[PDB]
Amino acid sequence: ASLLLHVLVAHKLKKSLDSIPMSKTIKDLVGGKSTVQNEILGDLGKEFGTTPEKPEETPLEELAETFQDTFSGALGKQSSSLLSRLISSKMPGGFTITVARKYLQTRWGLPSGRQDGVLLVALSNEPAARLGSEADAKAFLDSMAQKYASIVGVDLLEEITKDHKVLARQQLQVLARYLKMDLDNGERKFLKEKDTVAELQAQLDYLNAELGEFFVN
Amino acid sequence: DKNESATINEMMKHLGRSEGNPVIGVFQKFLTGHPKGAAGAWMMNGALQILNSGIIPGNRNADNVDKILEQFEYVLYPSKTLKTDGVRAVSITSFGFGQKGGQAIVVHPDYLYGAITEDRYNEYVAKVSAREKSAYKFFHNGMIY
Amino acid sequence: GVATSFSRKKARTFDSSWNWAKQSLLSLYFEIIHGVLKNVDREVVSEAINIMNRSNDALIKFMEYHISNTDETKGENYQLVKTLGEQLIENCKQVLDVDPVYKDVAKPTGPKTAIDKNGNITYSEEPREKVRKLSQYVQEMALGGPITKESDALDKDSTKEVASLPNKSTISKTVSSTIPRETIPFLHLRKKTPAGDWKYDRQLSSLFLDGLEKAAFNGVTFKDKYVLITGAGKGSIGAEVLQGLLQGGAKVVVTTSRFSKQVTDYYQSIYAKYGAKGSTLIVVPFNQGSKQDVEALIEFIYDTEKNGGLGWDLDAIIPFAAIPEQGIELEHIDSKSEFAHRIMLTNILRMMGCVKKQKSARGIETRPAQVILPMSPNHGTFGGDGMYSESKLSLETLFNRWHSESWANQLTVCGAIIGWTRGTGLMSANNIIAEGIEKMGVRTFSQKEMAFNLLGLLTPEVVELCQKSPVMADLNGGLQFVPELKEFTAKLRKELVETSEVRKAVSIETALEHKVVNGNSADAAYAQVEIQPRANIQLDFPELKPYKQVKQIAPAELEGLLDLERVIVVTGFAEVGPWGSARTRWEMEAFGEFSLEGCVEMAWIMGFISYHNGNLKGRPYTGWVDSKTKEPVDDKDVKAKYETSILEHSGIRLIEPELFNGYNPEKKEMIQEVIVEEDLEPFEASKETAEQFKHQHGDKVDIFEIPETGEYSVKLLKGATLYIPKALRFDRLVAGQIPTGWNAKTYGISDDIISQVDPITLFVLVSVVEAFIASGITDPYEMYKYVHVSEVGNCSGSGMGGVSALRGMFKDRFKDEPVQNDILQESFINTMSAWVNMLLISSSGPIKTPVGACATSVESVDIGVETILSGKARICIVGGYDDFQEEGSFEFGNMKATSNTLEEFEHGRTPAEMSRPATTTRNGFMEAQGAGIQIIMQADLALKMGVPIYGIVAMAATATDKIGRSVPAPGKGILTTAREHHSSVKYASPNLNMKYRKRQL
Amino acid sequence: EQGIELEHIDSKSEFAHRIMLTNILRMMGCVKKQKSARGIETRPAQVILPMSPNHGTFGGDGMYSESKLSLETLFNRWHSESWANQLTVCGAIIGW
Amino acid sequence: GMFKDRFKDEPVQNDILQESFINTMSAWVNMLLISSSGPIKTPVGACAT
Amino acid sequence: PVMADLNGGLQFVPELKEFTAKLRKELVETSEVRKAVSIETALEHKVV
Amino acid sequence: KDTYGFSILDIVINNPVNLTIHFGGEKGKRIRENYSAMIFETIVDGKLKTEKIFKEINEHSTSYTFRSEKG
Ligand SMILES: NC(=O)C1=CN([C@@H]2O[C@H](COP(=O)(O)OP(=O)(O)OC[C@H]3O[C@@H](n4cnc5c(N)ncnc54)[C@H](OP(=O)(O)O)[C@@H]3O)[C@@H](O)[C@H]2O)C=CC1
Repeated sequence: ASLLLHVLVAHKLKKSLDSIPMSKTIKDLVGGKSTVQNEILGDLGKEFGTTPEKPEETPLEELAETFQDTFSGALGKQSSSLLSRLISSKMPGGFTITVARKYLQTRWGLPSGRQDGVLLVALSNEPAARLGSEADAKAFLDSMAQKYASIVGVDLLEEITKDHKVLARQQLQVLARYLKMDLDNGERKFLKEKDTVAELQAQLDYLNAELGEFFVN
Repeated sequence: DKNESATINEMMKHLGRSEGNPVIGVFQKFLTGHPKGAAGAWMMNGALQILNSGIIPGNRNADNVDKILEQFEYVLYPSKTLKTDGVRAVSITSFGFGQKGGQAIVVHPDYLYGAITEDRYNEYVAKVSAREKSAYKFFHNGMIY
Repeated sequence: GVATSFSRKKARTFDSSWNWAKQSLLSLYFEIIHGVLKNVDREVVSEAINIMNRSNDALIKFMEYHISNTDETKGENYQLVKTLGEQLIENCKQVLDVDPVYKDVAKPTGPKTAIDKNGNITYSEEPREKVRKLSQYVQEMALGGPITKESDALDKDSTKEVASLPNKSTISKTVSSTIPRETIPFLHLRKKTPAGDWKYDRQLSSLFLDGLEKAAFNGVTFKDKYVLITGAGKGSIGAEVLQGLLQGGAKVVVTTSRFSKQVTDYYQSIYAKYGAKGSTLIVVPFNQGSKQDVEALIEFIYDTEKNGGLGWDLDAIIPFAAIPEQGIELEHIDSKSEFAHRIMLTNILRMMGCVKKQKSARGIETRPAQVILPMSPNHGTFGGDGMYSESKLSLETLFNRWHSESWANQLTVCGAIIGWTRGTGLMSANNIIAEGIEKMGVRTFSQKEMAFNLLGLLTPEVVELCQKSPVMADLNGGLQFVPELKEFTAKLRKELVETSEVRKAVSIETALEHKVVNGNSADAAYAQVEIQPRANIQLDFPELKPYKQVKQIAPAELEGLLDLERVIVVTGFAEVGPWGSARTRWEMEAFGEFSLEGCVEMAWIMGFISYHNGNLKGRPYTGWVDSKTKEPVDDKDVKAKYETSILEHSGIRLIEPELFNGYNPEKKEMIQEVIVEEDLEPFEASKETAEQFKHQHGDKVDIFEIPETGEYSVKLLKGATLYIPKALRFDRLVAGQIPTGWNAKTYGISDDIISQVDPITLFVLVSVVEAFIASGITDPYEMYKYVHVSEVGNCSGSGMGGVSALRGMFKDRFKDEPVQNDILQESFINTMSAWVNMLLISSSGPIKTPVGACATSVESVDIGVETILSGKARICIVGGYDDFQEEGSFEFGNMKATSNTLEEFEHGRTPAEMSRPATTTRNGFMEAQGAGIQIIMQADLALKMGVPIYGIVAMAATATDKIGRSVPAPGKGILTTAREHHSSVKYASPNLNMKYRKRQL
Repeated sequence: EQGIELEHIDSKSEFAHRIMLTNILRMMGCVKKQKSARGIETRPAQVILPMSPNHGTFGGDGMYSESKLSLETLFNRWHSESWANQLTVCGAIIGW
Repeated sequence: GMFKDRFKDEPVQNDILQESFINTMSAWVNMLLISSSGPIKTPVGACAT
Repeated sequence: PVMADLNGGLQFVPELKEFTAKLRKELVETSEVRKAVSIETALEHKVV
Repeated sequence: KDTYGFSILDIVINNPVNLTIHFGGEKGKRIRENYSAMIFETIVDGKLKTEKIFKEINEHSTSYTFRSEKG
């Protein structure tokens, strides 16, 4: 909770993760600009839910103390939006956050909960413009996995058929386009049907809650 | 809301009202909404209707006036139309972005016609009356065609 | 019907009683001056007591200034206000630091069914003969009558009656001894005999009636009483019990089922009239036939303010709510009666069953809650009740179960047996037989009387008596002593039904004989000719008083003292807002409804009706004609045809997309940059455009020429950037808009200009033209017969002003839409004042343009008065205007300036309820549209022109606040207009005296 | 229903209000629509309602007391509604 | 920032409308400097301002 | 209508609830106090 | 609890600002006459005068409040 709070404050102030000490408070960081102060509360009321009684005055070393009791190992709501918009504007084409998790695990040896923190260190040090090359993305991610290790303290043949199975997968679409057959009509009828199942459960479990399970059964 | 009530109470208190003469606070943005260019003019057309008629209209959404606003004993907050026998002067206070505040005050027109003389007033009355009839004819014709 | 309606954010508490007594007293002030209310009225006595219930130290100082300032010489009503007023200043100083009091004043009425000779039935509530009080209603209820045989200064002087209000009545002739021996009263409490039945007890009922007498003389107090009451709709007992709870200081939850704006403006009007000092009022929406709302409301009452609840307790619970069942018999007992068994019985048991689990948790066993069950005397005795009888009978079992179960400490039952209350939704269907049922000796009660009889069950004599044993109040006028109540019911009806027909069909025949013996045309000259009104829309210039009457207002030394060249004067004014012009806005503002001359202007504004001259279907016509169907509409019928649609589409409402160029608030278009991952399909393009794609994308895009057609073929390769549209559901859904159909074409603006100019200038040209119409200027060149050309200013700017022509330049060039080539011209703030000088006025005065960004128009008056007093202008336009568009609305939303709209639906607010200044739960403003100008002028030249002088702008100022880092934060910079020095306040300055300034002059 | 008091009145007592009261009314309400169709008005059906003497007097009956009390209203409604020819009520008050 | 950089959905400030007015360049002269309460009448002339 | 009241006089006892629990608590306690006394004199009898 | 209508544990655990005793049914009435028995004698020069500690608790009082700023 200290690792997530330090990033989301440093984003809203648009400063580095070292230029803000956590011994200070939210009020002494802004300057007086009360538009920013409501933005700091709203990003943290969404992310953790449990908001303390004096957030704006208490130092940030004491607020990660409070947030730790009700936060463990999640991504969240506010944090998952800032890290997908990070890839959708600063990372190259075909390089999604799925590729940004395959790279941190295979080369650097980082499981799922660790590399959720590597992306948070990469959020406050985001590039000024889009990375152009495919390897310059990997040079960016190698550079941030060691700036994450300075916070935590941890030292660190099938491609011959993927370019083949691309060809069979792209040949399959052009035959299906030729036959004018819809390969997704199964799923669209499926996905618009779990809506009506869950809607009936919303209606049906309303009546076992109103009338009771003894009455209805 | 807190600032406007506070400013009005402070000026009235400093100048020496009587205790027990609160200014009645009309609100117009309940019905039209707040424009930002047109804001002070809609308050300015409203004042010259409250002056001539003597009707004090009412904020018809003030379901509950705020509890903080009781410490301003020199204001009042109505919620219904209150037709009086004479409004002598109306205040018009507009606060803007960029710390642009400002007030006006609008006296009744019958205080102009005390500095006038009876030759002048009678002569003026006839001219205005002729203009009033003529203007009326013009407005109806244009409206219709 | 079982579907839930309660929520925690849909409560409305009412707590500003410290201001509805300064309002209600000043509302009584002018209704005595102008002659609305006179000395006879008992409502002024009723309005006296609702101010004596709310007496603070600040309120008498309000009253003392308004009575000491009125001048008795001018009128006879001016003497009247000071007589009542000093009598009520007398009374409030004694009831100060005294708990408030419920005392119903008004005349107790009776029934009257009168049948006209034409055969029409009419029920009229008539003031009774010998019962003119509630102190006389008490002595009637203690006498009984004939059938129970087994064992003031008011209408003649308000000011004397107003004097008798603080004084408590001192008696000794006890009304317990006024009861005749071997005669049951009409209002008797009961007692369970050890045989097991409930029989009439003398001493229990005598303790009820004696305290009920003191409730009429002195009155009840309910301070610190916490009450639940459901089923409190308009025109029922629960609304008249509510008025007696709020008047005495109770703290009351009231739950409504049809939650609206109409309902919440009614519950505001109740608290703005009756709610005493310290009382409070909550309206929550509700369902009582829902199990999950009786659970969720009793939680929300006892739960603490830290978690959103009330933190209250409860000392009375009154579950009155019922639905109508009629025509429903035992074979037609169905789901409607089965939904209503649950409202009236087996969710009343879950209100009494769930307040005990709220007192079990909190350990509260020394504060009972008196339950007040409404019972009935007729269990099966009427016809098809449905299951009304079954529900009522079940409630009677509770009296025994208080002795036998474990909830005797948290709840105490107090069953009331309410008699004939007529008017309420159960027993209002038969008022025509109520007069005949009283012929026996049975008594019927109006609603303020069974308000009075149920509020005698909360007095501290009977509140203590409930806490020993259960209390059964039988409040029938002897309606259990009539044999065959059903047979006598249909007997009285079938007489009054037949007499209503047999006197009708006989009178219809002797009028058919009369037109046969004497014919039709002999009596055709005996009918009359009526007249329907036409609409005569006036300009409403100020009514001028004679010169004798005028100088009685102004001081006498002002004549010749005061230079009229340097007095500024508003000569005209006009505007365009969400309610049309300045005339149809005042009818909605002052009155809340349109006139006949306002339904005609609001239909001519929005283009509904439309003047036709010539021939309609051969015959000539001149009048208003629907512009849709070209078929005639009379001014008597402009209302009922169009009052619905004008109130639908005018004012603050949902944002309508046709007005704002396809802008849907729910679907706000945005483009996101993607990268292509493989190459796209070749699309064919022209020569110049495909050379533009190549200079952009460089080595990524691929252009090749097609040999026959001569137009190129463009292929994208892997690594190019696309912009795919997405759409964002946006929150801000509501804005106050110029009414739907406001065309600038209907005022006379050509298509040469509308197609060329910005929409905000169409708001201005209509507001400048109409402002000379209010000024008597019919030709704008009449200003030059008196003034020079280079002495007519135009000082009138906007806040943003041209938002529609900034997205022509930042957003519609980038999209490469067909845009004008001179959009930058039409986007400035000083170009809406160019078309006022290009299409109108042709003057050469100052054109100093203001910008204030929300205060553009008071600044504009300031620049105006400063311009005229130096003689640079002798006339100048002043005003301000602004346009509403998509992008400005989104950007006020990110600043948290305008209010969210989906938060407001969650509170149950309606669009005509979301702009609320000075409110406890205000949340932001409501961004609107339109213009408004004024034409100011010297006061010297306004007399020489002959123009309507509407005002005197004595002052105009602007002021800047202080150091900060926040621009939208307001400040007190304009507090420096009251700046004067108070070092020497000893002796009067001669300079402020006016006779001194006259002598110097 | 036993051990069930006013704060523990729940769906078990609400299922049983319907057995003992407001479906007894639909037996007496549906034999009359079978004699309405067939025109039978010279052959009544004596209804035998089981009543109780103890309406609230025991401890936690649940809603047993409420159901029983409601049945007593039928005696009056035989005089006042339109089903006096098809049904005749005969309320028994069974003791211990 | 408001007509073109929201539509592109770039990262923009949340108070750009504040900083776009013509009477807000004279706000930072009273917020960072002079702390006075005199008139703040703002002109627009579009070439003759 | 016919109302048959078939109680043996069970509407003539005052406080039917109070007299109900009075008869039970005597017969419950006598069922215990005659039980736990007899279980001890058999535990004494196997000690002496 | 049984004589004065407050629990001393709740006073120590979460320190209240005000505490209104309520005087409800039989238990409440029983509690109130325990407040009405607060008279102290001093055998005045051969007399006996009792002054009630709680002033306003009479036979009509439905409550009484203990007040404090902090706790
Ligand atoms: N009036 C009489 O003659 C007598 C009446 N009684 C009883 O006294 C009470 C008097 O009511 P009265 O005011 O006369 O009748 P009304 O029908 O006027 O009032 C009952 C209120 O219940 C509310 N309500 C209706 N349906 C529901 C629901 N499903 N859920 C929640 N609330 C609902 C209604 O107003 P809204 O939804 O707006 O709140 C309604 O006004 C009734 O219970 C009646 O049985 C007893 C003896 C005599």
